[PDB]
Amino acid sequence: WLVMAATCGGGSFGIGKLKSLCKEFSVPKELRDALRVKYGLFGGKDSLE
Amino acid sequence: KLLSADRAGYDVLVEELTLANIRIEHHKMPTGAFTTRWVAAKRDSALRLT
Repeated sequence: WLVMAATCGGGSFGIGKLKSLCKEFSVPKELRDALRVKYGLFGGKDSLE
Repeated sequence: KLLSADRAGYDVLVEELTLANIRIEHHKMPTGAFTTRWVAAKRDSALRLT
């Protein structure tokens, strides 16, 4: 796999994930980016006095 | 002026044983999986030599 790789090898940059079977919610999975930012927009939806 | 002389031548044887053883490993029939690439795409196949 380093031979097919040629000049650049063993250099992971980003890993995408997906569901094998299909059901309920589509689950195209790379929302992890907004997981470290645990509550970016969801905490404050429409709160005003 | 050919000078190959047969007698041518041678032878041887033886045985042884012791024991031882040783351790590794084995040798004596290894198979080589050559990969050819001429553009971004690639083909790969296996062969054997004794």
